[PDB]
Amino acid sequence: NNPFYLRSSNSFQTLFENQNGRIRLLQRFNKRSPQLENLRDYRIVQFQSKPNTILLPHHADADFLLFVLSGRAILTLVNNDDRDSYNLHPGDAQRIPAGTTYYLVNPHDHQNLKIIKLAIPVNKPGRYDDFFLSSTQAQQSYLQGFSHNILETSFHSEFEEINRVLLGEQRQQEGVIVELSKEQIRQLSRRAKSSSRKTISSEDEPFNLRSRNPIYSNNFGKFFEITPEKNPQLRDLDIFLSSVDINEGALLLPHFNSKAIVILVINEGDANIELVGIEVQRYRAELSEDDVFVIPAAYPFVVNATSNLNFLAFGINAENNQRNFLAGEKDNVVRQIERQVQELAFPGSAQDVERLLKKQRESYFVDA
Amino acid sequence: NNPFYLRSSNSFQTLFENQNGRIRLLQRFNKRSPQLENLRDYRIVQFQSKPNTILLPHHADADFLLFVLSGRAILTLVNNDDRDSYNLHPGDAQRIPAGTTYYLVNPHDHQNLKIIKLAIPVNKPGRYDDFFLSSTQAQQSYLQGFSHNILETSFHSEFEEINRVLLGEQRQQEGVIVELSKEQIRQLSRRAKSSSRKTISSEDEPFNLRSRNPIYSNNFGKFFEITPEKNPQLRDLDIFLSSVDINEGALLLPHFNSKAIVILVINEGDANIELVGIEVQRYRAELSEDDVFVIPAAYPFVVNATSNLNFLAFGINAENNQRNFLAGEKDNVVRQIERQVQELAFPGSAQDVERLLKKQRESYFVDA
Amino acid sequence: NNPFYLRSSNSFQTLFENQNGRIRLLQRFNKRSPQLENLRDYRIVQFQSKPNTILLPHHADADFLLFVLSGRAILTLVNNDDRDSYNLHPGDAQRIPAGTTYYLVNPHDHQNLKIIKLAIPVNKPGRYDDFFLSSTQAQQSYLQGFSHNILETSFHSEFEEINRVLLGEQRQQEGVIVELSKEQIRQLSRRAKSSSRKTISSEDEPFNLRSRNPIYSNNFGKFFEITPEKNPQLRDLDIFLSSVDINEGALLLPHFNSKAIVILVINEGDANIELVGIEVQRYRAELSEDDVFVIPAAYPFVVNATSNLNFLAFGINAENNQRNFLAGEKDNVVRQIERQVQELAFPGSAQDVERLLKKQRESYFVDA
Repeated sequence: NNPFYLRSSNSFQTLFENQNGRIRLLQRFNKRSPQLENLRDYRIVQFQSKPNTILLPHHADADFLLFVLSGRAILTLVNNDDRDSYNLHPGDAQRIPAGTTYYLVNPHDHQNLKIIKLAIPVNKPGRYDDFFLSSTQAQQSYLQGFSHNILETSFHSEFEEINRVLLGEQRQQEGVIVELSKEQIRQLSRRAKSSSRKTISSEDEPFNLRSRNPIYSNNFGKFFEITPEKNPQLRDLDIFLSSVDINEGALLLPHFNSKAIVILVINEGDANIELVGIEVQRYRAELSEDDVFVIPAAYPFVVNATSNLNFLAFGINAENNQRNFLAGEKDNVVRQIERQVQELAFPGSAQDVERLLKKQRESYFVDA
Repeated sequence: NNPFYLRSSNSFQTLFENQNGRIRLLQRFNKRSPQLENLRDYRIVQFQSKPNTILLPHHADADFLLFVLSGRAILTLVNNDDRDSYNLHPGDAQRIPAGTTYYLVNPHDHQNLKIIKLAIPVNKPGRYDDFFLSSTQAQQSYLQGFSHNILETSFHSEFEEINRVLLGEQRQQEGVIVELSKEQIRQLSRRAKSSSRKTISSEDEPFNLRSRNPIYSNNFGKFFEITPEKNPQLRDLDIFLSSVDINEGALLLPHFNSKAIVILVINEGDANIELVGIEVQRYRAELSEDDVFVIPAAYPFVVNATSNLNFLAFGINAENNQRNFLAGEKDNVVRQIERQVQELAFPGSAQDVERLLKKQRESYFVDA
Repeated sequence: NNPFYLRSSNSFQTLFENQNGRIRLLQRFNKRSPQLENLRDYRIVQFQSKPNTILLPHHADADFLLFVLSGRAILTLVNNDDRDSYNLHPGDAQRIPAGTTYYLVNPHDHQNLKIIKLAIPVNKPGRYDDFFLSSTQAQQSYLQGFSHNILETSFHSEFEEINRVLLGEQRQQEGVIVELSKEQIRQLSRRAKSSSRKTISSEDEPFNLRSRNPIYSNNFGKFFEITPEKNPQLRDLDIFLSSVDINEGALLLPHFNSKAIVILVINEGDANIELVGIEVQRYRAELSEDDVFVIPAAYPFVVNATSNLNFLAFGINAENNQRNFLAGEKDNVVRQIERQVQELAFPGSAQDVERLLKKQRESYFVDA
């Protein structure tokens, strides 16, 4: 039983779901195993919506860091005196600060919109609520919290009028994800500023993870990553971003993280994973699509692509985190040790260990 | 039963009280409702003093942010090698860094001194202690912690000597708040550097919340605020101050704070308040003088002044916090959504909705 | 039963020990009393090794701040692409980023290597694990966590050849501290950069606490101290390091810390200690070598040196903390209070109190 493994059939809680989309919310990282207690302030949210759809405007008491896996979106954040629309593409990411009102459109005509966002609540540690402004068959708008009298006074209106317009106590929609006119979307999209190479380091607009050269890349996979060093949005959240692709039958050589807690999310494919932790203990698990395997800090682990494989990883506590490899040539730790220490470390000869390490000649991704 | 409402009668605990005033300590915010587990690191104190009294020198294991609600005071801070007296007036605010020995004088003849301070204990979370230097009838000087021999050694004297002067085991005051000589207050009161417009941004001297123009003001009320943006002393604790007048039968329009948890204390007047959380849930509560009400971030709330009303707000987690309103002209989100989305959100012609919003022609403070 | 006092003969727990030394791990600070809750994220590690010994390579999911109390060590950090050896002398401090893999060497022929290190665990709060690369009769190597297929696929070899070289399932050493050839230590000592007066403020190499002038130093004692202000490394951990010495029969004049929580580890000699908390409460404790006494912030406390003494102190919550002294000429707070308040503070004439406080002519360390 692998505590660092969250399947998908039956921890994701569906927050809303209709014929137009669904929003699921991963279970608390510490409700699973107290071993994950330093993640108690984090959640995973998965949003899927149909082509030509919107998410009705709303805010939450939590930062968000969202990542576009596939499809195309329009993320519009509304403020007290401004509005900002951003044209997200696959591999784009952006930060929705806490308390900001916003809506999500899927401007595509056939493709789906699969987004995953990392919630960081503000009031209750690892719990947060969703304030929908709109009054839908599926949710009351938070304006209906206020008394008639307050409402009449606040809006300068008889109740029958504010009710008949904003609330409606059928005239209202079915769900918080509704469908859009082509004509509508045609308007909504023509003022969305979009991700560019110039945004790698902007505290506002979205930056693309895969825009840059992958840190690691060879015939067996590619390792894209963005870190608080290069991105102010990720400096404040102090988290690192990385999305990495593995050719079926390759794998990511064993490695550990100096100081980062990593939340990987399986985007596509199948994969086997092996985590070790303390006389050592094997933490293996067989991950499929939409699964989540968390990898504590400084724990060595390996990723075996049992199919063509792409996943997203969130790196908690990522200021100056370093990746260390035990196999392969470049970034190998077990090959920087002084020889005499190598001798002393294992049962073998300085030259005998110098021989076994030099064997496997590739680095980062190697083939099964 | 509003877990965000702290009835002054049964939420305060007197700490030292007598003929010359009293000190009371608000209860832990988390012990009330676990919904407030992010304020567990904070406490509220009310210090009230009769005219021409002093608070005997002492210190705490908590950073203090004191706000003077009413009266005049001479705050003095004794360091290891320096002393710094300050002249506080109503509205003045200053920060007593933890473990700083300090005494409070009330130089007024007829007027009291009503202060309120936010406490951030350093040793236990939410719990702090007071180390009174004085040997009193209500408290032992903490020097009376040391054995006779260490004390003899430390001061270079006999014990009968050092007890007869500093401890006294009838010669010693009844409380930690004792009356003063005019001649004393004459002398104490002539070196206390006083607040001014050149102090809004000092690490050291206190700053006035109201020496600057409010951020909102109309005939029905005023909204004074200082943030970590303009203050170093606030930047550090990462808190905003705000002090707002609402005429009777006016109200603060329905709004929510993006990421700031607000601890508001009713200074003067009566008010009704309304909070919404999640199908929505009304959280009304009828505030009176000295009451406390807490408003989690991104929670919409409204404050209805049922008699001339002024209150004080401490905004916890206020780096880059935005106020959003839901009613009135200026700073209304609901009125910044793309219209076509307004069509989709409420059961009301985007035209029929543009009409309702525009109706209330005022902003921030409107009239019941 | 002083909760702030952790007796060494029964508050340590041994993690590894053999004929080549032993590693102890202090018990959890709050496990003892909830009163120390604010340290819960910290631990004390003690290490000591025979002459001519190496601590086999490992890493831990925790930052370490080690201090060389006594001996000469060669500290070698091994990165993915770099390697960094440091020649540590007594008084040298240096910081091991979590998940850094590193090995310790004791190059002396007769002397030891007594090192203590403060531990800040990443994943679980207050709990960490040592991941040892090395296949030893004591512990498995974490590469034995993985499974044969993955191990085979990783190194590009069969299993027998990888188990005969790195693991060995007789041929392997006995414990995680093994002895060295002189030839070995000789080669291995070739590039260990050593501390210097030009390291007092380097973010990398180790800095000596005593290489500067102390803050306090008369004929009865010395107070070496370094704050986050002067060291980038102590800044990131927000800590102060202070090595102080007290002659037999002198003491540290009673005093309290403004906002730092102090973890003092008794290094050499005996000492009587006394603490005061809250009606006051005496917390006296008779420390011996290797004991640990923790001092809540703004708790006044005196240290009596019953034999020739020296202790290391950790200053948690260090940024801008202030030592306030209750007796003595210099840094005495009680001698700063206005005279008229002094008159009002204690039962004694302003001149009768001015008199007692001028007696002790000396400052900080007096004689008993």
